[PDB]
Amino acid sequence: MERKHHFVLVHNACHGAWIWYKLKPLLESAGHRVTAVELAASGIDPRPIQAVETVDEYSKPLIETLKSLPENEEVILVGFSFGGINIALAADIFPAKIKVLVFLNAFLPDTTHVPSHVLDKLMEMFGGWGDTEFSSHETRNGTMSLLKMGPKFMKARLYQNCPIEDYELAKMLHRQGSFFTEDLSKKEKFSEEGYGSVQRVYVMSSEDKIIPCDFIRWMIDNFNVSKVYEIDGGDHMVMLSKPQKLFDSLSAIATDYMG
Amino acid sequence: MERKHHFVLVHNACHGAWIWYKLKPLLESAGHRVTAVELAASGIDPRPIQAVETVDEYSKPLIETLKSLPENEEVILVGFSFGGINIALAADIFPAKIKVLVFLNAFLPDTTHVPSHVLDKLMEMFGGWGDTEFSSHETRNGTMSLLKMGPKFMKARLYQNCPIEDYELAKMLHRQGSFFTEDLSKKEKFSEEGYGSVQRVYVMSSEDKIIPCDFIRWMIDNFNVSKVYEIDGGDHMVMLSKPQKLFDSLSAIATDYMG
Ligand SMILES: N#C[C@H](O)c1ccccc1
Ligand SMILES: N#C[C@H](O)c1ccccc1
Ligand SMILES: O=Cc1ccccc1
Repeated sequence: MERKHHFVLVHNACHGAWIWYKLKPLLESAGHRVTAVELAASGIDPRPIQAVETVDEYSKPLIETLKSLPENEEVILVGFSFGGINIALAADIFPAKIKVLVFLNAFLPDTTHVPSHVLDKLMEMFGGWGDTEFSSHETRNGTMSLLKMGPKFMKARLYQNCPIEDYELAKMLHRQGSFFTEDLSKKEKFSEEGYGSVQRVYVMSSEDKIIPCDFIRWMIDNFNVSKVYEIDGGDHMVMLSKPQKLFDSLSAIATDYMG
Repeated sequence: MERKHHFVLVHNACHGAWIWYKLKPLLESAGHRVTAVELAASGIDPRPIQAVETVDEYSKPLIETLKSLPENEEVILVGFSFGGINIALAADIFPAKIKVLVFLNAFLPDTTHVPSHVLDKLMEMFGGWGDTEFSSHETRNGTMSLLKMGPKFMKARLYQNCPIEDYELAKMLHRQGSFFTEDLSKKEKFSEEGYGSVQRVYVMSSEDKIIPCDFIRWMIDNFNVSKVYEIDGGDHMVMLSKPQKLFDSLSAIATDYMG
């Protein structure tokens, strides 16, 4: 038969590995292996976000997973939202362990501006945070900006096409997090030899109210991808609102990287 | 249109508030109110179980939920598995805040033997722990026994009638826990004037492979209930395998304590 892949799934800020609970079994039933990474201070990780002061600390469970893969094994690496930044850091360290990067309703950084550039661009134009709570934590690495989503903001901007059950689950599991924008703006730019040499594709939702089309076309313009895929009717949490259609996009990506 | 009630939902050891993610919108969409408590060192709670040495510290978030209710409000308090022990401790403190106790596939303690008695009896009787990992932690006041479920034991004994998604979700969220057996052996008997005075019913799953049919009959013989309800086809995690039939049971119980 056709050969399968190992997908490594990377969640977004304020969430954890649990968001993949629908997608993981569809991928395994089709014969693939799946590793749902849990980032620092996310999900049931024992650290509060105040103890994770840098984006390198945040990403470390991703680096470790790639480090421990046996030699010559390559993965399909999927990053969701802020997970786009994580997957790019990983790519600049272990480029040869990644078959293709999958930017899913994700931030897509480039190899020319500071790594915060696409975050900073969006933050300027963003619109309405609603009942979200902002705060600060002072560290030996400077001031960290934290946020915790409000439930009305979740309902209107992230979960608007999701079953009520998934909305209620997200309320019981989401945590205070950070986009690490200060730390990212001080970081060495992503390299051309690393991150820049890896294959990459972009999967977008049509009804994402966080990352508008508008903005995606701009990120892709600054930094091209091989291919773009579209999930009709998906909200931002597309693995919860349309998991079957996300499965179909990921199979088709798998089939293009058989070689 | 009848009186609606307020349901306080209390999860089992090694799990969290998340388990109620299907049941909560069923109850709310029929007019009821629902608070799903998260216990110490459970779900996304920032503490490890090592730091919660006693079943009073473990139960504190439940106790704070009842204390914050307005004057004269009463709840239907639902306690799943080890949550049966939690709801008993609460009923000994605030008997007048509880319309009825609902022991759902739960440990039902009595007012004659020490509070650890139904737990010690099950532990002598159960032969299918599987890949579950047991350990000790030494506190300033004695040994604290701990456990962490293994995935094969989860699938065989707790989740065997659940959709594969819900078993994947549990594997991403379950944590090391404790039954506090040593602490409960040292604790004073539950009282007649408090816990004993409160109305109680038992709701049981017809295919529970962890709390078997016979053990239930034994527990109810040490300590009578007003009424027993059965859910046909339920596994132990019946709010995940048969949420609509668990909804039907809890509406029937709300109809008997209408007022
Ligand atoms: N990264 C990421 C998430 O999609 C996210 C989390 C909180 C607020 C906006 C967006
Ligand atoms: N309490 C409780 C849970 O149902 C439970 C947790 C771990 C192992 C067996 C049973
Ligand atoms: O505004 C920045 C931003 C970053 C991540 C998710 C949503 C917004």
